[PDB]
Amino acid sequence: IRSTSTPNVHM
Amino acid sequence: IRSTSTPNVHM
Amino acid sequence: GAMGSMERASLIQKAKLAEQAERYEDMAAFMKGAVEKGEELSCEERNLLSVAYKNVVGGQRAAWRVLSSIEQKSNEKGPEVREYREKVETELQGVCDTVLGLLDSHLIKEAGDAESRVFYLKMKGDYYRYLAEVATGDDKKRIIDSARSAYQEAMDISKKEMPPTNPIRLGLALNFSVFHYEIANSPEEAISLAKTTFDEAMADLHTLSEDSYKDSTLIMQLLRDNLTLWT
Amino acid sequence: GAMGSMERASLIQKAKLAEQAERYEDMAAFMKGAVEKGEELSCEERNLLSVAYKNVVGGQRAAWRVLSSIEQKSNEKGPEVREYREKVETELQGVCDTVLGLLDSHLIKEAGDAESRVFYLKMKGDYYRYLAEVATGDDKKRIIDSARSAYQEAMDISKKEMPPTNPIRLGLALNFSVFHYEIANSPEEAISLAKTTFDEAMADLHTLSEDSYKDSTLIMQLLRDNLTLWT
Ligand SMILES: *CC(=O)N1CC2(C1)CN(S(=O)(=O)c1ccc(I)cc1)CCO2
Ligand SMILES: *CC(=O)N1CC2(C1)CN(S(=O)(=O)c1ccc(I)cc1)CCO2
Ligand SMILES: [Cl-]
Ligand SMILES: [Cl-]
Ligand SMILES: [Mg+2]
Ligand SMILES: [Mg+2]
Ligand SMILES: [Mg+2]
Ligand SMILES: [Mg+2]
Ligand SMILES: [Mg+2]
Ligand SMILES: [Mg+2]
Repeated sequence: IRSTSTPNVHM
Repeated sequence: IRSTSTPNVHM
Repeated sequence: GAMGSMERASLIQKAKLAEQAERYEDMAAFMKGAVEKGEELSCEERNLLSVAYKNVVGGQRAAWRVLSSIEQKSNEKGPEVREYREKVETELQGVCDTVLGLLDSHLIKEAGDAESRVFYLKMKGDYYRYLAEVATGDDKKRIIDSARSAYQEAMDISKKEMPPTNPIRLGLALNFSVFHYEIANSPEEAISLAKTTFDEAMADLHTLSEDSYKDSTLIMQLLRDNLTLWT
Repeated sequence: GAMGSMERASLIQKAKLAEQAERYEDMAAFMKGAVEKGEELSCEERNLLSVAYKNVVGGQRAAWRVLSSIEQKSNEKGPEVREYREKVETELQGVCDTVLGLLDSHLIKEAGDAESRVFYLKMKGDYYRYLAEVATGDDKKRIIDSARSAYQEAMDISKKEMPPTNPIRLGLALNFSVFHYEIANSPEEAISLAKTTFDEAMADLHTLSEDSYKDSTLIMQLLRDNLTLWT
């Protein structure tokens, strides 16, 4: 349902 | 490695 | 306390909402509020209390184990790892103190049904055991005795008043067996208790209850898994 | 504040330990402490700040959505659901206020490299967007404007100073597209931004950096997934 945003991925 | 104890299973 | 103005039934209701929202700190606070009303808890309410506090102390134990392992590997570079491990240790001890306080001030009674009496004494053993995982010195042996004593009293009541498939009885026996192996350096006592517990349940399998057999069958498998591990 | 006596380098060190221990509230507190030293953050430190706060506000958003859905279904039975949803809402707003405070008091500057300027303005948009998910009335339109404005300024800098595969540029564009679709009721603006962003990255794929291409390729797939969803 909800649009996906930038994930909390360690850079 | 660690022994398993009673789990946090909803009753 | 902060929950003093809220009705018992609303605290129970909010504990269930907090469980649904995976807000386990809130859930524990709501159930501490409910216990402080000074009425007895039902089976369903003991489940809410147990789940909430076990989740909170669970995250603290996992954190402490990560930090303790970094610290021991570093003892093979600054005070930061020790300081932060001590900070998490202090909070963990705080939560175990809160639980042991509630048990002693409100929940543990001479009266009540066997289920309630065994459950609370099992819970006293578990939270003394969690303190023992992080303890050292004069504080420690006091802690290990308090855990064994609470567990044994629980075991005495369970063997006299409950069928051998009863999920509180099985969970208590599982957790006492872990005390023996992980805390008390007594692998023999652990294996003996676990094997006796499994074998007696299977011998009297007909005693499974229609409302709890899935819980009993799960604990029986965990005793089997520990026996395989301890070989 | 509580971190005022601790050295900046020790706060960074403890933020990394807290990340390892999955103690994200501690990690956020450590990084707020580091920011309050008033030195600039590196790329690695912005990652620690971002991860810590996104985890904290993440759990609050998930909690709020669970509670809000129970509340709306109940509006189809006591004040308890509304009261508890309001309690979680207040804490969420508290954390977004803390982040927006740090950005405005310490991090957002006229000077600095493009990466830092775009990252902080993207972060301002995101935390205004999180306030907007729970806002209503005169407070709300103020919030939605503040989010769009922060995002647009970020977009202006990114298109001028960064290659079109840059992971901050791509993540900002992904998040502005979500603002358009989920907050601003502008599906057209969303689809247009997402498609332009994907197509321009693919057109200039040669601009991928050796140290960040896995992050760029991940965001490109998330823009594609949203386009599939918005069809
Ligand atoms: C009826 C009652 O008082 N209950 C307490 C319990 C049901 C069971 N415990 S427990 O720790 O004994 C336990 C046993 C089996 C399993 I699977 C999980 C937990 C806690 C929850 O409520
Ligand atoms: C170098 C720098 O300043 N950085 C900030 C960042 C690297 C990236 N952001 S982000 O929100 O732009 C982001 C982009 C791609 C992905 I996958 C995740 C997050 C946050 C972390 O550090
Ligand atoms: Cl610390
Ligand atoms: Cl509340
Ligand atoms: Mg009342
Ligand atoms: Mg100590
Ligand atoms: Mg043996
Ligand atoms: Mg210093
Ligand atoms: Mg409100
Ligand atoms: Mg369209």
